[PDB]
Amino acid sequence: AESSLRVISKEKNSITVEMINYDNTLLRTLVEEILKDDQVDEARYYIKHPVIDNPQIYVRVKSGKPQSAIKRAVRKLSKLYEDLGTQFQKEFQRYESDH
Amino acid sequence: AESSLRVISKEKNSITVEMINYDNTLLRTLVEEILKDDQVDEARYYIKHPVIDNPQIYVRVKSGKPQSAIKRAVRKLSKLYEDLGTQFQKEFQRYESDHMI
Amino acid sequence: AESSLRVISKEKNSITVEMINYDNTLLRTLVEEILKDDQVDEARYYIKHPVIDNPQIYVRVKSGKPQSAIKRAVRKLSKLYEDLGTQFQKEFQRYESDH
Amino acid sequence: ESSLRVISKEKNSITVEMINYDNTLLRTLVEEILKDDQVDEARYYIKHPVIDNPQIYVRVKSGKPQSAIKRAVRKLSKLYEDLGTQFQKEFQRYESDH
Repeated sequence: AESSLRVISKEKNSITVEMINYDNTLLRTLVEEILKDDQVDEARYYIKHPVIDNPQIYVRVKSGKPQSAIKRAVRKLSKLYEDLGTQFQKEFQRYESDH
Repeated sequence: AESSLRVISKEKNSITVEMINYDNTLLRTLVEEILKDDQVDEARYYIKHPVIDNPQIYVRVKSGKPQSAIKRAVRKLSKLYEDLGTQFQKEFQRYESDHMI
Repeated sequence: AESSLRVISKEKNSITVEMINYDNTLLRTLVEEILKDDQVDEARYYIKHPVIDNPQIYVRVKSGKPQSAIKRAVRKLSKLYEDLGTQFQKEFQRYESDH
Repeated sequence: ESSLRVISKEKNSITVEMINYDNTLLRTLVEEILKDDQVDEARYYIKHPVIDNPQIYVRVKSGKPQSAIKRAVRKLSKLYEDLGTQFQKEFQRYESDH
């Protein structure tokens, strides 16, 4: 049971993707990040069977494509932790250099 | 609004880092991740308690170096979000062209 | 000679103060800081004789007293450099502690 | 919130990374440090060269470079505090006898 995902539906300016075997915290952070986007009208999860099924993310946008709002968010999150890694590595280098 | 961090205390198997201008969600996620590490004794964030100028995180390890426990967690988190994007982008492309599982 | 200052006039929502023997960098920063205030309609200097006289600051406000806008700016600026001193002091003692 | 960090320190010199300050503050700081007769060089780097965050560099003829920075910061704190003293007094004086 690796993590996986699958588009379930795509309409007008909205998309729904089933998120399989993902961390709850990861999923909450994903939607929180999408909600920071001015171009997003809604982003939330839905589920048919809360304790049995995998959650599905639904994203609707006011401008552009929904897939892109997801991409913008994921890219921001990846970059934040990549940058965090650079910041820690440099600070640890400096602190140890000092000591 | 650029973020920054600074090691502000270092003892035997522990370290404290001041974290400035980060999203609170980042700090809690980071600590949640470090707590999954079997070499970690304690990991805490301090954001609203006690009264401090800027958030701090504190990590104490059973083994290895505390700065290493932080690094392991950051690198795991980077991979999680990177892999998430690899899975999405592949799926969007797959679906946009044609070829439901 | 000492720096000094004198109210020249005041009305309803405006004040004019003659600034004497102040460094022009200080005076520029003062007006820049006042201009950051959303309750300020105008803040600038005037002078009768550009190379002979001392500059006069004029401040007009939308709401409140004009003296208050000046106070708020000066207190921000004082606090900024006080805080900078604390930051440098702590950083220098950490850096040398490490070394 | 702003922050700073010493990132290099040589015999008579220091470099400090300065994060989320107003550029006016860095320029004012450097202008003040250059007034000090113990200072050999004082520079800010904001727009040039390409760096992630601004840096200041100070080299002294004598004393310690971190002392030159301290002297300037304390002088600046005093300048703005004294400006406030002079104002507030004057407003109170004026609102009284007008």
